[PDB]
Amino acid sequence: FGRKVPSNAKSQHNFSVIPSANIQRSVFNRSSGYKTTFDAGYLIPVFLD
Amino acid sequence: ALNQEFIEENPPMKRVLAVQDEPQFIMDAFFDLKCVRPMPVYSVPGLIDHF
Repeated sequence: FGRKVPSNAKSQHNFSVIPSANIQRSVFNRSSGYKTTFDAGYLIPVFLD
Repeated sequence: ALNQEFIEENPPMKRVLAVQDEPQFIMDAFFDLKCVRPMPVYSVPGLIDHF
């Protein structure tokens, strides 16, 4: 008997894959000061980012 | 006569085939191209000044 031929389904799938985004990451220092007055026993939110 | 009707390929398939009035060959064909092309593999819209 004959041998089956391939399907194109894999190459069609590959054409549909979007490229990854190029992000442009960088490193920097984000130093900040904070000054306050508070009393004991409370949870004080001193840092927020 | 030595003419168009004589030299054109015309085998008598209608007599060697058991089923009458169906096409002689059924074919499945697959074409695997490796292409190098002057285009990107996927094009993202953008880049107005460019190219």
